[PDB]
Amino acid sequence: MTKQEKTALNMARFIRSQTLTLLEKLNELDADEQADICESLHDHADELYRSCLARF
Amino acid sequence: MTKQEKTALNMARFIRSQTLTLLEKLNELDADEQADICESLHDHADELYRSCLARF
Repeated sequence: MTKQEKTALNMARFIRSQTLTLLEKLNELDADEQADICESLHDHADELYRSCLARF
Repeated sequence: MTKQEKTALNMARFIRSQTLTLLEKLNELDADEQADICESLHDHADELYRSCLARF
């Protein structure tokens, strides 16, 4: 991979981790609708990360 | 807002910014399918941030 692709892959992995950290924060606050949105977000983040891994 | 809600709101805003930064990285690499996924991701991130703002 190039250095620019490595950066992009690391960023997608970071976002994917961050959305799981926020999901647990929103579960601690019992913010139901926001946690449902956030779970979908983390799944969408994982889909991007895996797409980057396959391409790069 | 409580301090825990402020943290959660700041995290949602951070993710929303991060997905726009990655979108521009993926456009620079001409990674078409990944940028399309990432655009949708940033829209989904904005939807979570706005949902948090309205609740908190």
